[PDB]
Amino acid sequence: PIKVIFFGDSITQAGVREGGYITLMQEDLKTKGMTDQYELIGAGIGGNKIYDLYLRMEDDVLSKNPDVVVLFVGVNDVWHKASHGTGTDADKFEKFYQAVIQKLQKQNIKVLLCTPAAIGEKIDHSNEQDGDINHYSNIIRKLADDNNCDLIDLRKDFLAYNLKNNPENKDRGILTRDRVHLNDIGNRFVADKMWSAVI
Amino acid sequence: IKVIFFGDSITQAGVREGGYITLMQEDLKTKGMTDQYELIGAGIGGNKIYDLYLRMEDDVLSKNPDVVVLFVGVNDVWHKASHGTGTDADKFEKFYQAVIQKLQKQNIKVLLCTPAAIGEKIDHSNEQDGDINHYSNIIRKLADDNNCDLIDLRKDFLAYNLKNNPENKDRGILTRDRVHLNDIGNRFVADKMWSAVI
Amino acid sequence: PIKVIFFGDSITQAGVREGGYITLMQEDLKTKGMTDQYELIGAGIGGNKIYDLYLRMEDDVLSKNPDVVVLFVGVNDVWHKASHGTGTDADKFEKFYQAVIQKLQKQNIKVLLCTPAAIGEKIDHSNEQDGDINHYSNIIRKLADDNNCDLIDLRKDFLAYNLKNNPENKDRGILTRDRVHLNDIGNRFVADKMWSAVI
Amino acid sequence: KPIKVIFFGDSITQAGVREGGYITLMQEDLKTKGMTDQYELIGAGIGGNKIYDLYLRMEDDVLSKNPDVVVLFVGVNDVWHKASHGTGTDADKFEKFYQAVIQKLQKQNIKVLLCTPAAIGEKIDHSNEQDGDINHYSNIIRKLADDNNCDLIDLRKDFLAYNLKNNPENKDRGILTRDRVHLNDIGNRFVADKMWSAVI
Repeated sequence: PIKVIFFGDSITQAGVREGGYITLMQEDLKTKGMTDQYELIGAGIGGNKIYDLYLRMEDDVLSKNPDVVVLFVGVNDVWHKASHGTGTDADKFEKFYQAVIQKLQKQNIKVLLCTPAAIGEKIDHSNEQDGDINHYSNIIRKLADDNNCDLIDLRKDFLAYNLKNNPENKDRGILTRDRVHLNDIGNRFVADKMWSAVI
Repeated sequence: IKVIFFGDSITQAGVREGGYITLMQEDLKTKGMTDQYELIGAGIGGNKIYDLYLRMEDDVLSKNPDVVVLFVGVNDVWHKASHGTGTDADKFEKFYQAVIQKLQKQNIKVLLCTPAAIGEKIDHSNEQDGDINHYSNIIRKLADDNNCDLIDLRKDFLAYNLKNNPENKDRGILTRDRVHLNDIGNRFVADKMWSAVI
Repeated sequence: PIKVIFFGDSITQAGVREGGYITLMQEDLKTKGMTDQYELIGAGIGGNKIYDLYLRMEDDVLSKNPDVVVLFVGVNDVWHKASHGTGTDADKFEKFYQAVIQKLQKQNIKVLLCTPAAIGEKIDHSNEQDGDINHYSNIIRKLADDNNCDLIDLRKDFLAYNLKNNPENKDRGILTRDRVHLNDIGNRFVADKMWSAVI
Repeated sequence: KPIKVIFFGDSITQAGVREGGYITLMQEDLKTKGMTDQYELIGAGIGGNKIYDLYLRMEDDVLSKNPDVVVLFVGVNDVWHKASHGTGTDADKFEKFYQAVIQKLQKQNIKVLLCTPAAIGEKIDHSNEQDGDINHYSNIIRKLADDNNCDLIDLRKDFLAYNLKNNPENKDRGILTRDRVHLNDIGNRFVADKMWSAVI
């Protein structure tokens, strides 16, 4: 069975609980009789930034000899500039990110890259940190091309879904519960986009 | 004519692309009717009757609707098995009465839905058919007691599955879930609401 | 004399008291000079579920070398799901029931299978656990067919009798004293259906 | 001629023979130690198993394998399943079947060790939803050890004490478990060490 590890933050940590996006994917395998073809594992820790991934990467990922690692990190590297003054510089973000990919590919792991979903679901580019979120999504998109990795563009997916389903321009409640972390519908949404890119 | 659908994740997802409210709104557009009816969803995932009671002022009364459709009950049954946090039958009826009474005091036309399903099997072998049926019987008594039109989605779901679920599947006819609607299920409930409300 | 053991629960435990369904069967035989053609034994224990039957079936059934065993179990497997949270999983209920049947047939005992009577006598399918009682009935019906055991469809019989004689839609007092255990009329009814299937 | 040790239990023991699982870790510690001749370690775990389940498959999966030492690691599901499916095991019937199982083992002169359940949630202030039954069924397991002259692997006590020292943020998972019930890497390694000290 192809061993897939999701490596990331709280979205990913909460992804293995009930109704989390990884759990939903596991159940889809069960009902589609494909449990023998894939093992999905979550390796997420709340508040993780890209350098945190680099620090725990040997124990939590490489030691498990996965076939596929999906990188779902970036949101905190921006968010924490406003919340704690401890976000990640844009140049070092790309540096740490690239070094994480080069270690994964050196193990012949297939790596996929996720852009951050959201900090606020408002549709008029008025969420306080939309600008860094788009900027760091751009970095991730360049990294995907530079390293020949498939891209899972949740930033793009979340924006497009919100234009179709947020007529009253709410800041949360569409795919997020609190502007960042997912609700039920958002967990199912992300599961679909992961399934398409991975299964 | 301001209509508010007050209830569940079924209603919350009803205002998304493909959900039953969105579809009714497209039908209004098609029929050149959009200035005759303003359809609004006030659904929240996981809500039981007492959750509607707590928020009905900020979310319904203060919007001054002309029409409120109550679409609640499935969680009141379901959460007995999934969390041990369902609603006792007698306090279900009591809260439901309180909600109806508060709306009608504002001269709001209130309409009542039975719960659709927890499992689409046709031989009454879904684990919670019993409470679903009993809580529909409560909702039916209330519509009568308070002269409210009944949208008997439970009745409608059972009749449809009897006709279109030959393999006796627990999901995939009108539900994706045993509980939540698929695209066909949203079109079906859109039709039942339309007939009752428009 | 053909040795018949009723292997079950509380209904079969009370079945051998005065007025219980097994006592009525014994009386009927003596009232027709037949108390020599059949020895009717009650092996019921209140609270028993299918795995309880399995645990004791050698000391209470197999070693008694009966010709006929009537299995009358399952109501607690469903009922205890809500009263104590200790019901029986449907798949393990089928498996234990199958293992019990197979051990009887191995000794060439003749096996008859009873569906659970009721948890509540309301006629509009609005008893709290009608759904599981019906689902577990279907499991018993299937096991009866798979293993060529005659069926005593007490669930069917009770439903129709109540459809007929419970116009006011009461949850008890028709064939049960308290939704589950039998009143006099219920014991007489069950004794009648056991007799047609077993004698 | 090596001592056969079968671990008889649930998902924790089933997952225990995968890489990094607590049994697999224990086997390497025998290789690394050239002690493979002293003990063979077998896992008979099955996800979801409750005490009556073990009783059902006891002849095919344990007794017919003629072991010398059987480690019973069961209980968490007999408690957990009350909340997640309404299909736990009653306290009194939990003891009946547990006693039944121990007796069949000792009737074949097998050495039997009993583990208390580890945890359903790692919160350190007794606020996990089912701490009450876990603690009460742990008390039944301890009584059964003493009644049957079996050694006790008190994983419950062990997990509690560890969390008091390594769980300062009072999280419900992520210390020795990954999801409140099943082990993480560190927890597997922790139970390996706890088993070892009892079974060696």
